[PDB]
Amino acid sequence: MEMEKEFEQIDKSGSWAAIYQDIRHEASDFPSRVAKLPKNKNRNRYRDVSPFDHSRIKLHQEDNDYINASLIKMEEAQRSYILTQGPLPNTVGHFWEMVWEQKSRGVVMLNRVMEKGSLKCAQYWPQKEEKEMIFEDTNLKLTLISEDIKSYYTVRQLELENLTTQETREILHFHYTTWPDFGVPESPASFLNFLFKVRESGSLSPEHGPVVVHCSAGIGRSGTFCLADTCLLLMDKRKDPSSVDIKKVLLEMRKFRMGLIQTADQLRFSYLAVIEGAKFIMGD
Ligand SMILES: Cc1c(C(=O)O)oc2ccccc12
Ligand SMILES: Cc1c(C(=O)O)oc2ccccc12
Repeated sequence: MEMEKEFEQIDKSGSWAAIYQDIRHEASDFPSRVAKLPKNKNRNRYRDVSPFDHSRIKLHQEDNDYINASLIKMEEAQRSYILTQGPLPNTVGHFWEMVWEQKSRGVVMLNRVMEKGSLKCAQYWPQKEEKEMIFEDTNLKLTLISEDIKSYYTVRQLELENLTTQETREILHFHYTTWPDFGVPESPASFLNFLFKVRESGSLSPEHGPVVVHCSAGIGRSGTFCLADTCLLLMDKRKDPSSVDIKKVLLEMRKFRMGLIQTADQLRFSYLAVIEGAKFIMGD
């Protein structure tokens, strides 16, 4: 496997930091003027993480259409993803407005609500069946239907009701609960098992709106998830699977959201995940 030989060449040479800085240097720079308007300051978790204007998701409202969220559209793979920050106390209603308006079937969460002793996102879904949540600013109701807790992830069934029309939809919440507070997982086995559970649900399929994927900033862990999924899909579709270039796929994804893959360790982990996942793509 050429990809694995390259991995072995970068590992033996210890050049992960050098490869990663080359990506940072060649990455796209597009305007984010709407993100930086004074009216939007309390809609951004991090001053240095903003959606580009050309790819941002617009809310269907005349007052203020802004959310920190990007559409990643992968033309050859025929997959789309929405990558967004962890919701803030004043954007939980906007978050669920976006899921409703974009016709999404799945939400993929890659962080815990508290990590490193600090809050990384709002508690934006209900924890008990009999205590539903109402978002008065966007006119939505959200109810917990069922919860399935596993060793490495939790899957939840949620009911989202548009209180304006009384239409309801089932949303699937896929919560990866074991990413370590520091660094990356030692093995990609649990992360690949999780990716395959999201796929098997239909949440990534073209009959639905794009999956919504978040972590705290929506660029690091979130970037790893979409990069691994698109690379493995391209390996399945191409006559020459050996031709899939993870660095070129990452730079294509960075045309749509800044900063995807935050560290050289996240870049090495993405290679390991694709290399191990291919071995099943090889029919094994
Ligand atoms: C990358 C790759 C190679 C190779 O590098 O030779 O062979 C494959 C078979 C299936 C899926 C991916 C691959
Ligand atoms: C998803 C769901 C709902 C709902 O969305 O209200 O009600 C159920 C009953 C059994 C199994 C699944 C469901």
